[PDB]
This record gives sequence, structure tokens and C-alpha cells, in this order.
Amino acid sequence: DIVLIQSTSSLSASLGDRVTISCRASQDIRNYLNWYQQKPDGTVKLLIYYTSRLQSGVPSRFSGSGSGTDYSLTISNLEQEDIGTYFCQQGNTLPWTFGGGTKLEIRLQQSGPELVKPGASVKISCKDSGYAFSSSWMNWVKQRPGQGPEWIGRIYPGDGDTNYNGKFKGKATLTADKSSSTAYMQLSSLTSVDSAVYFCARSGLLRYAMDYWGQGTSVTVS
Repeated sequence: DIVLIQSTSSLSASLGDRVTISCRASQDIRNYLNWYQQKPDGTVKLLIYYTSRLQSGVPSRFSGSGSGTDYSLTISNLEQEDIGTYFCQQGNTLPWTFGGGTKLEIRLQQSGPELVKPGASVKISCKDSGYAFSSSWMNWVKQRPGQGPEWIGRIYPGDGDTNYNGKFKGKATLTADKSSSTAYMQLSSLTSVDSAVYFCARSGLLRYAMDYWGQGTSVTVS
């Protein structure tokens, strides 16, 4: 599996400062590198895809560069709304993998939180109001505090096709219901390591770029 490293895990700067965050891959990822921004409230948005393309709506102060194994994201002049944690993600080879994240500071409808007993199981949902639910891939991502997110797998509701990250094949079961435009993920035999926030994130135009995100579901093992 490809490993992504963000050598700076935390950085503080001043408003107006130029900021540049690095992402290094263990092997050539052929520019299939995306950047996500997670606000302090936990919401996630795709900011840059395919190394340098800005998602619609993203301010021009954001830019991405790189090639081979070395990539970077730059904010030309920092604004308050840019505070949060940035994660790079490669889309060259499955399973998709993310960097550990870089927290920056100033110097889809998912189901509710669940509290589970050790060894129990949970089944969380993600409803898509978009018309392309049945013709898009619904991905699921795990995020533990301060850890690099992990891509769990994906399902194509159109025909039920699934792809799992080997690490989660015995842990997660993905299903979907086209009639209600809802995707589900069942997590089995939960351990303390399974306590995390789980996100559903859709991809379609670019399979390796998740352009629509749910707000996340916090699963806690007691």
C-alpha cells in the first residue's frame, strides 16, 4: 500500500501569511493527489484534486503543486476561515490512502452518534439527496483523533458492486438502498480501536476524488 507523509503535523501562522504544506508519497502517484480541508467542527470538503485543480467555489489563494512523490498545498495569504486540518490523499492505487494531516492554527446526511458495548456491532446510514446516488460510488472513511484517515471501501448502489480495503474486509459490510437513496455501513465486533468518526463520501466523475461528504457519525465503544 502507498504511504503518504505530511512532515509537519501542526503549524501556527499569522493572518495574511503564505502557508505551504507538504505531502510525500512512498512511490510515484502520477499526480493523482487530492487535498481535503476539515474545519474545526469536523466538516470535510475537497479543495484540490489531481494535484492542482481547484474545486468550484474554492478561493484562488489556494493552489496545489507537485509531481512524482512530492506534493504541496499553498495558501497565498491565510484567512480565518482557512483554519482547520488539511489531509492529502492519493488515488493512484487502491486502497486509497491519506497523509497524517496538518493542523493549521492562528498564532449527505449521516445518522446520529452511537455508544456501543465492546464486541457489539453497529449499522450506520448515509442518505444522498443528490440525483446521482445510484450512478456514483459511496466511499466510507474512518477517522481516529489525530490519526491519518483510512479509506474503508466503497459501494456502487447502481448494481451493488463493492471494493474493500483489505484491512477492513472482516470489519465493514457495505450495502445500499436505491429506493431511499441511502447507503449503509455495518461494523462488526467492535473494539476500542473502532471508536472513531466514520464518514461517507461520494465520488463519481473522478472515482478517486471524494467530492461530497457527510458530516460524519461518531461511534464510541464503552
